[PDB]
Amino acid sequence: DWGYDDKNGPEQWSKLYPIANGNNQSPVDIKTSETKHDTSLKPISVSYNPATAKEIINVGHSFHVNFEDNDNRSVLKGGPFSDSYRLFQFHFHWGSTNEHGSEHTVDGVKYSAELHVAHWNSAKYSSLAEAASKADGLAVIGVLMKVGEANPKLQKVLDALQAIKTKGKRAPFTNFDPSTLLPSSLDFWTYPGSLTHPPLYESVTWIICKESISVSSEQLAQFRSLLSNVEGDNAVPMQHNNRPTQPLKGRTVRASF
Ligand SMILES: [Zn+2]
Repeated sequence: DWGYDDKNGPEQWSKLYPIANGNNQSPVDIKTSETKHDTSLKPISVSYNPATAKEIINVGHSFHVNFEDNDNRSVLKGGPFSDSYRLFQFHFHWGSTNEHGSEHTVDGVKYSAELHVAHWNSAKYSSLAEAASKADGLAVIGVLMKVGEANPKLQKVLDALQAIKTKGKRAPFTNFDPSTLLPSSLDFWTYPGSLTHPPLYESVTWIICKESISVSSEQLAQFRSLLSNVEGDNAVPMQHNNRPTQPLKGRTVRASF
């Protein structure tokens, strides 16, 4: 028990996860004017194989689209990294309002929702398990969602939610390339942070997309419609899962433009 409500939410997490009060916590607010242009940065290059898509699962606090990672069939290369990271998942972050659900913030501004595309260093570690705790183990792309116009590339994801209504339900989810969800240009901010929920490892190199993608209120309504309870129990909706921002504490956020 760790959640997003008062008794076990983000303000309490530290009682248990002392690393909550670390020096590399995420999300952070991004101050555009204090960011630092690094000419060593490369374009990120994604290469997913839609055939790696596996399942979609309800984890109570969120939902997950999991990927087969026994190969280098779906990888991320470029940006800051000199080796390649293997794709293992995507998931979203939202809030109880359609207007305030992002984790990362830009210049004090909170977006409606956030997608995270997570990878691990296959070059260096043997599994996600090993990798998960090391300084350079994970890399996540974060895409800011802005409420507006319906985003039709999210349809295959929403139809799938029907089958994963309550906690612990899984379903097959295949032939899906997540790179369909990224913005048009892939310019980014990067900083050293961590997972945005327990275990809160500071094992993540973030990549925030300069560009946002859309979603409508009703799409968003859908996420918030899943349940956190097991089937047969009283309904408890998946209202929100976003962490407030954390002091930057000496960290530098670099830009690829
Ligand atoms: Zn996330």
